[PDB]
Amino acid sequence: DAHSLRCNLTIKDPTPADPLWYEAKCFVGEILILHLSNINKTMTSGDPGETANATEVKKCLTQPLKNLCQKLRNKVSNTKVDTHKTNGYPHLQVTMIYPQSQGRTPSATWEFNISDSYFFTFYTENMSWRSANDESGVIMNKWKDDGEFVKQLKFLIHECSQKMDEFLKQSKEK
Repeated sequence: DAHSLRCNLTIKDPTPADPLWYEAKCFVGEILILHLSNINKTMTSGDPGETANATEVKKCLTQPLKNLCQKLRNKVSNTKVDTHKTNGYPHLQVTMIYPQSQGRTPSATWEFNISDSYFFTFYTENMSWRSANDESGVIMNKWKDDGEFVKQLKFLIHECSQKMDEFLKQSKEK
């Protein structure tokens, strides 16, 4: 039994109606860790905010994640779909699921959801891709063919591997 550290990236198009062009949240069960976006600063607490190992994982993930959203914001605008554009238009949904590795070499699964229409996944374990159908596998093959973008996916994991494992051990344990 357990939990995995789950991060959720949301890349949309700006819109002075909803400017935020990217947002990410990583939780382990219910415990929030990270919450980024392109908006602004403050820093609020209600009781949590620290749990020391979270500030550790928080520090590790922040940039690699930020660069990923940056990557994906272009990866998506560059992409052709079936929908009619107005001034851009895509809506991406990414979800990395990192389970506790006691298990051999740290692995995660990155899930992509484009416009709620296209779905495909990346498995860090055996460096593989799966698509929901051939309509989705089309985009997938364009993306998987992007070396830097794939690297970012594996490296994000290789990098914050240990710190996420440590946070997972201490987590859900008081």
